[PDB]
Amino acid sequence: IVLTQSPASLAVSLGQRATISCKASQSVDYDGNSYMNWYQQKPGQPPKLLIYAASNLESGIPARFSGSGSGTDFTLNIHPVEEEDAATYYCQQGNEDPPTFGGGTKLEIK
Amino acid sequence: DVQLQESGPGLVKPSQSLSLTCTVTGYSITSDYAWNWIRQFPGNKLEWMGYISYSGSTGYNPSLKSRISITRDTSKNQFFLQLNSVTTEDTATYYCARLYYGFYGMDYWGQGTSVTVS
Amino acid sequence: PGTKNVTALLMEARELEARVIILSASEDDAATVYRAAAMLNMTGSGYVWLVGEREISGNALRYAPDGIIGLQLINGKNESAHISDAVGVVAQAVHELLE
Amino acid sequence: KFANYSIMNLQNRKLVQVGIYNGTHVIPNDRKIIWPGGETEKPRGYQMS
Ligand SMILES: *[C@@H]1O[C@H](CO)[C@@H](O)[C@H](O)[C@H]1NC(C)=O
Ligand SMILES: *[C@@H]1O[C@H](CO)[C@@H](O)[C@H](O)[C@H]1NC(C)=O
Ligand SMILES: *[C@@H]1O[C@H](CO)[C@@H](O)[C@H](O)[C@H]1NC(C)=O
Repeated sequence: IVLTQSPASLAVSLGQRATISCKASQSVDYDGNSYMNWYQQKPGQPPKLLIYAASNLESGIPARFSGSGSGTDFTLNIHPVEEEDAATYYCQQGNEDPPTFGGGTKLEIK
Repeated sequence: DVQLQESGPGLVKPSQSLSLTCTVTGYSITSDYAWNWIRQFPGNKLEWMGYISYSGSTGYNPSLKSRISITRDTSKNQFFLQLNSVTTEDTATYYCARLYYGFYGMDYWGQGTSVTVS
Repeated sequence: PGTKNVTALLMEARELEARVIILSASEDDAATVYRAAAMLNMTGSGYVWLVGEREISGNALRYAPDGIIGLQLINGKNESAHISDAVGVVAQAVHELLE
Repeated sequence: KFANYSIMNLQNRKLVQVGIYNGTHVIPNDRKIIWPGGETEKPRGYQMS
């Protein structure tokens, strides 16, 4: 019943898509809806919600960030990628209890 | 715009109860909603404690409900987290965040405060 | 209110010829009935959903199915305007009565 | 009486007003109606048997 993010330190360059795999053991998809949230953080910095539902535009950031997948697997797709995206990104389910932390993978720049 | 502030005693002489204060200015307090307490350890991992609405609905961890108290202050309607024992070494950060119901949309977030369990 | 099993009730509800369903209940009761409807395919297409203020938010908002059309009162919480209008009307009534 | 309500269409778990009830009529907004089952075309609930 473990929830993970893959990978902790991935190769991220400029212009392509960046794939972050949020693996949630539980069956997220409820009545045709998978309750995903992706947000950014820095150590000691107030977190800010980056994207919600993985397919609905968040006011302030273009389509560079998106989310695909279903059920057990989900994918944060950063297409394209910029340089300042280096942060601790967290994927969070929202279906029901338990509210379970994601992997919180840190984006490193090559 | 809508602003929020979190504060607390943080550290005083030991064997005491922290009363972390969270309030919001520029917006109505008790219309709808979710209010979540969030705890993070310097190991970069998160976890959940509890949510309170204006609906009056409350929800907490079964294993953590022992020494957590959510109390009201009406002059501005700010909510207080009472928890026993404060120290220095177990430096963790705490957040109070109002958010869209269902743990779905994390509208706001906390700034983080130093709370310890040791 | 507060019933633990009305799945069969929604079954004879779906047995009806119409495909329009409307609700008026409490937040927790609405959450439970939404869970029952979602788990019984009662939130599908055609079944248009109109609900009242008491169930467009609160506990039921999590289990609220997609396509919910809700209603609300504009400025239903801004108490300053409410009390100002109430003061105006009560003062007018008192003046007119004592005159 | 004559309370002016507003109607909210659940657009992907969001609060969007798609019409105002003026106390005698519901004047809609430009936003389309999101129906259950993920549809934007109007279903008519009188299906025969
Ligand atoms: C549900 O209610 C029906 C009656 O409507 C009953 O026959 C059935 O045994 C109940 N099942 C459960 C799990 O309560
Ligand atoms: C609901 O509909 C889906 C798709 O038609 C179907 O797979 C599922 O079995 C249905 N649920 C029940 C309880 O029959
Ligand atoms: C709504 O409340 C705000 C709070 O300051 C106030 O400024 C505003 O005038 C109120 N609106 C009305 C119509 O009274």
